[PDB]
Amino acid sequence: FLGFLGAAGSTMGAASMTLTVQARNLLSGIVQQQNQHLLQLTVWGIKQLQARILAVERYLKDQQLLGIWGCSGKLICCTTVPWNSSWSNRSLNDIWQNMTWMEWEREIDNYTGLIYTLIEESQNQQEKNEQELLELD
Amino acid sequence: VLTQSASVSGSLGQSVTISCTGPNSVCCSHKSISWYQWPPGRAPTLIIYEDNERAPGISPRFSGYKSYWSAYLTISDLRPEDETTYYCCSYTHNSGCVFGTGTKVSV
Ligand SMILES: *[C@@H]1O[C@H](CO)[C@@H](O[C@@H]2O[C@H](CO)[C@@H](O)[C@H](O)[C@H]2NC(C)=O)[C@H](O)[C@H]1NC(C)=O
Ligand SMILES: *[C@@H]1O[C@H](CO)[C@@H](O)[C@H](O)[C@H]1NC(C)=O
Ligand SMILES: *[C@@H]1O[C@H](CO)[C@@H](O)[C@H](O)[C@H]1NC(C)=O
Repeated sequence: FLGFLGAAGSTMGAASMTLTVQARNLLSGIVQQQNQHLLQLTVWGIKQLQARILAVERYLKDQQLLGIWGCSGKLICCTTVPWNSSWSNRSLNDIWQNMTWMEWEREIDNYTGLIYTLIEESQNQQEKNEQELLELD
Repeated sequence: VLTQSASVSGSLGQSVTISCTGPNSVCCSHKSISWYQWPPGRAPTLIIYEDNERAPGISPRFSGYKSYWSAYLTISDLRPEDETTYYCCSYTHNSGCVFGTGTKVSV
């Protein structure tokens, strides 16, 4: 409803305290008819439907990444992959309080794909195998 | 009111220690302490803050330790550049800095 992007440009902590606003405003349900003209020009409705489909597809791609990372039900989840100093050398206080998520994303944008493959392969695919080998008896 | 060791000396490659104590009203245990490598003419460089970790870029040679009565700044692996004046500071998150008397390190 209200407060969307309230913590944009602020410290990373203030942004990481209000992820629920972004989460609820990612998927906007159809604004219902205020009131005849439910049948409309074909050309006009083609844009809106394609936009809704693209939004739904992006949301389900993000949820698919969540599912293959084992973080489907949570907004924040810690992982087993260690940070490699290659991607960033700054410490915790240099990141969560001094910088914003914008410049941070640009800094790790090159490595974001490399981390994604790691998050998907190194941990969860070994975790499920060790869970099957652990609960096998 | 914040008193340091007026001077201190250490050999090359040794670890020197600078004391920093004060009154009960301004107690080291009550607040946080930051250290500065301050050549008097030049702009000072932050070396230690919040009594923990270090300033960004500072070598792991500098170390700090805060007792309930006095603070200590330890500079391992002494260098010719370390022969400068060092100042400690008592502060909170909303009260200004309170510098000490200063300490001149000889090598
Ligand atoms: C960004 O906004 C924050 C506040 O949302 C600003 O930083 C705060 O400023 C107030 C007012 O002096 C202080 O009480 C806080 O302690 C400040 N927070 C921090 C973490 O320093 C900040 O100045 C704004 N600008 C930028 C570029 O971040
Ligand atoms: C960190 O990056 C370097 C260089 O790319 C690589 O050689 C090393 O194996 C990496 N370490 C981990 C734990 O991924
Ligand atoms: C990302 O890669 C580009 C080259 O494609 C390079 O110019 C840029 O400096 C890199 N940035 C970081 C933060 O690695």
